[PDB]
Amino acid sequence: MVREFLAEFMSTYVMMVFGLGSVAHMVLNKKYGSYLGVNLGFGFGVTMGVHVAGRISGAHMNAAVTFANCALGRVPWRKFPVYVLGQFLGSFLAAATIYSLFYTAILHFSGGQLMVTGPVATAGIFATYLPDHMTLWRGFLNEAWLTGMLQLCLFAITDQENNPALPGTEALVIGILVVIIGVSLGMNTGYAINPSRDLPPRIFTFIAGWGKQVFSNGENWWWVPVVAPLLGAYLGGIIYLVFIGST
Amino acid sequence: MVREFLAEFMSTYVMMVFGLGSVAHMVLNKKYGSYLGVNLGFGFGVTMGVHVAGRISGAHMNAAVTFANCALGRVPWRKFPVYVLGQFLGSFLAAATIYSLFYTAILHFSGGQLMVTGPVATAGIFATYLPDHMTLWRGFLNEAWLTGMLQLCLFAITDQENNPALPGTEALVIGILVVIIGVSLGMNTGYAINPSRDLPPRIFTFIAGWGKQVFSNGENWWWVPVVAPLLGAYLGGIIYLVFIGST
Amino acid sequence: MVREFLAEFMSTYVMMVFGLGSVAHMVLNKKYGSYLGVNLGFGFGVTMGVHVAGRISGAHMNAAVTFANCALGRVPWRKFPVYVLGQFLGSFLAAATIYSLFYTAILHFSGGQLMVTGPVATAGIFATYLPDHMTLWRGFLNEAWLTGMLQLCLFAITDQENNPALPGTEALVIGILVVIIGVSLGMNTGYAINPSRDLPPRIFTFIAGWGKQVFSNGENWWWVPVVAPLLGAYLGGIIYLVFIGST
Amino acid sequence: MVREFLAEFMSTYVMMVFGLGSVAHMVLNKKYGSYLGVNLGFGFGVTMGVHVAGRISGAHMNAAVTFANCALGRVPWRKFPVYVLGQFLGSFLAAATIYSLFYTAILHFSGGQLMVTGPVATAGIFATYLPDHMTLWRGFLNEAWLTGMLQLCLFAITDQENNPALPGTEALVIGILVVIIGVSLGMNTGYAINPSRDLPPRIFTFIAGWGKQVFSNGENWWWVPVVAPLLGAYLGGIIYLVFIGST
Repeated sequence: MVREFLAEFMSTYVMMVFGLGSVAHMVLNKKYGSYLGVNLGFGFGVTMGVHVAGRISGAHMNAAVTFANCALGRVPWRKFPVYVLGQFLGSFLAAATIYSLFYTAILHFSGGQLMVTGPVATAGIFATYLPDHMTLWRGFLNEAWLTGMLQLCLFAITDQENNPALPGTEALVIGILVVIIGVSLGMNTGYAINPSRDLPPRIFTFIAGWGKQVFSNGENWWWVPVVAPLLGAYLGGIIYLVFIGST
Repeated sequence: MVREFLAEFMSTYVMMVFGLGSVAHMVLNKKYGSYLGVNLGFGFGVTMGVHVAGRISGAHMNAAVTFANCALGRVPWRKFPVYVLGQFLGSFLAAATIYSLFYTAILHFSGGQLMVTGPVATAGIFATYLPDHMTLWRGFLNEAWLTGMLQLCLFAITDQENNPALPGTEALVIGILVVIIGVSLGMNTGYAINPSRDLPPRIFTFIAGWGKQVFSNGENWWWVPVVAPLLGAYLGGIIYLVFIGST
Repeated sequence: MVREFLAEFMSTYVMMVFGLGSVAHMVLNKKYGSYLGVNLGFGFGVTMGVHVAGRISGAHMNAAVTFANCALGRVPWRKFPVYVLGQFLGSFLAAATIYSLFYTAILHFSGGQLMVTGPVATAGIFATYLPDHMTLWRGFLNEAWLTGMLQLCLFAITDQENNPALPGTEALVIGILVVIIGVSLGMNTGYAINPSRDLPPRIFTFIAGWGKQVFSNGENWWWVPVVAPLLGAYLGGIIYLVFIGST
Repeated sequence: MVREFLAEFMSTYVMMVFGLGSVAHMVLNKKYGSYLGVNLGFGFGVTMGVHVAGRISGAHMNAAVTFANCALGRVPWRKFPVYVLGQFLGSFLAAATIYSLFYTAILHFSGGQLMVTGPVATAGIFATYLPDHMTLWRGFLNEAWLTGMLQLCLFAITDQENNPALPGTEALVIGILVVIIGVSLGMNTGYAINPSRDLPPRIFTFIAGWGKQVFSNGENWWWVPVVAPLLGAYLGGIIYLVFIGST
């Protein structure tokens, strides 16, 4: 199963470099970054990852997507740890890549202080953090529902028995899906919708010196992007299957 | 006819979550929302709905589109109430979904006051409201003409006997059409162009506590996005058919 | 030849409604309009026009494109007046459509004064005007070169003997071409690149009451978007053919 | 080998006119230019170049892409000088084209002073310059890694034995790749990722009167966009091949 491991590693790495890089732009310089830039970077970063691993492993790049596909009987459970290990390694090294490419920008921006959110936050470049208007319950609800939207539309785009994207263009349409999840639903939680996108870079910032607060901030927010997308992806996939089965 | 009902429900729900979510971004935070974001959210939200229901029901997601297709002899009139019921239910629940996902943002933004438009409007997240420079007559004219543009281009994109989008890519091109209706024509009325997009979320805000003024504002504006698109879609479809019939 | 006349009329009308509408947004409200919006509106407005008329007339929507295709021996010269008449009529009525849809916005913006450019310009919604940093010679050079870029890339996108866009997707790629002509080259002259886009709406503003200065402004700028694109399109097409002929 | 020379010349010229034009917009007028505009201009400028030369020469438009393809045994080394000469000539003349089209804008902006970066920089319209927060080592690291990302994703998009873009749409997907390299990774060095994009326009500005400092600025930055992309493209291609070979 090293084939799927390496494909999930390579695709998740590529996707996360584009994703985290666009967030670094938005955080570090308003002249060269924006929330739309983040929407595009993660969105079409997913497109590139699909071209890398789509026909080798499926290019899940997302532990919740793998969980839903295994729990729904489309991928054997033995592949779940292989996929998630590949995703976690690729996303961790993507975080390390962005940190090194943007090192001087991060240091010039923060005055040398790796801040989680003081005068100048930088931990948010790598992982999601609850805005202060949000509660942890409503953050859980958002991450679950948004990952449900992801899984349902992922199925619709690739369902060969319904109305899929023309073969050879699914990577583009999937990318657009991730773009508008950010455009339409992302301001409330940073639309992590992906345990592999959120936890490995958070672990990196802890190792890189941002401190214990990358976990405890937002009322121990760190575990929600791990658990809520798992439930959301499964529920979104269930809803699509019940929908198609009824049609 | 439950097949088409469920497909219209699911596609309209998906489209409207992406649509209303992007408007919530634009209203509630200028850092994470913009009018272009709204153009993209509704536009490619339509793309996802087409993938859901396109080959089951046609993915009308729009009572005026269904009305024009029935009035032009392409869908039997018996399906009209089934389609519209599905669209209204999906769009109503999409409004309820956005309200719950953005609940704390709406409350933090408005100070707890569900305002239609006072110091901080929020009713406009869900339904269209006439800008003060507009008259109701010119608002009717806009909604009719814009829905006519929608129906004519919808026909052109999907006309297998003319120059359609390559099969398997129509969802993308249709989405782009809805993007630029917003980009080019949307500032005058909020380009409702869709009774199912406008009335069900307006009814939701009335039930949610925004009050009677969601209907009476803009000189009883509420009925125009219901009636004007019906006429516009029919006229736009008639013009395309007369155009092709003459060629 | 009424087939091609009606197709050029309908496609040019559709393209110009999307085009002029996006410029009206940019002029009249900075919250709902931008230069990128104009790039997208004209660009994907062209996409919709290609779906309307692409397989009936070729969807030239542009007198310079028709001139280059006739002068290069691809369309008989007898069709040239038929195409241009259709384009001029469609674009004129598109100008009339935008004026009526945006009438109250234009009146609220200008205080009731149809200004060419005083305190609040509105004539620029419909036709191009030289920025004050520009000379008429360099404006001629821009319109010629930009229309040359258009014609050369149009040929490359549709050349079945080279590397064309996949059939059924050319409308999208052509639209993107028009998007980036605006993004990359449009600030110097408004990238008219199209006599049918520029002169008919200029004539409309003269009839609508903007006055004689729609022609005499910019050192009699009005004739350059008519003549310079004709030369540019022909030269750009010649360069592509010499390029392919040499390969 | 004049076939490939002329194709590389024409495609690089087209790509660089769109690319440099969008940067001129961003530098010279904030109303009509933006960093996203630059991302789109270079990105879909690449799309047009691929349509020009994709099936004649491969539309490398990039000396590092040609170097990696020759060093990886996909193009004979005898074609390397032919490709690079064509790219350098096309990009040089594109710089000359932008300078002449934007001449009055450059003169009005700078007050007549061709400045590299004083009160009003304009040399950055044509070539990349290190931001002051950057070191030359980290600039080398960025240009190498970003060109590696380019080459790896280029291979993935066009790999007929893996999961490529549908034939006839690769130009679009490749363009999107170049868009998001700018969106996600471009603020640190201007993502030159291309010796043919950087050195010929830099040489033009030296000849045009910007002075010796176009080379010596940024601690002799000029050579890094020449050497670092060569190494990065080769390494990115090696990584993809080792990835696929292992799968």
